[PDB]
Amino acid sequence: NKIALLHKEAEEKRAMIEAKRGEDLLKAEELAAKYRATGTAPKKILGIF
Repeated sequence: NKIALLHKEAEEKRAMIEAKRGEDLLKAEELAAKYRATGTAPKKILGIF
């Protein structure tokens, strides 16, 4: 049924968003890696800067 297909389309969007988020989280993992190994300004304190 099409609505279910579109509900799926919506959830594929979700999964696409969560793909971004899963990467964004990994970008924040990178941030965690960069910020941990600062080698930079306060770019690591209590958030990001």
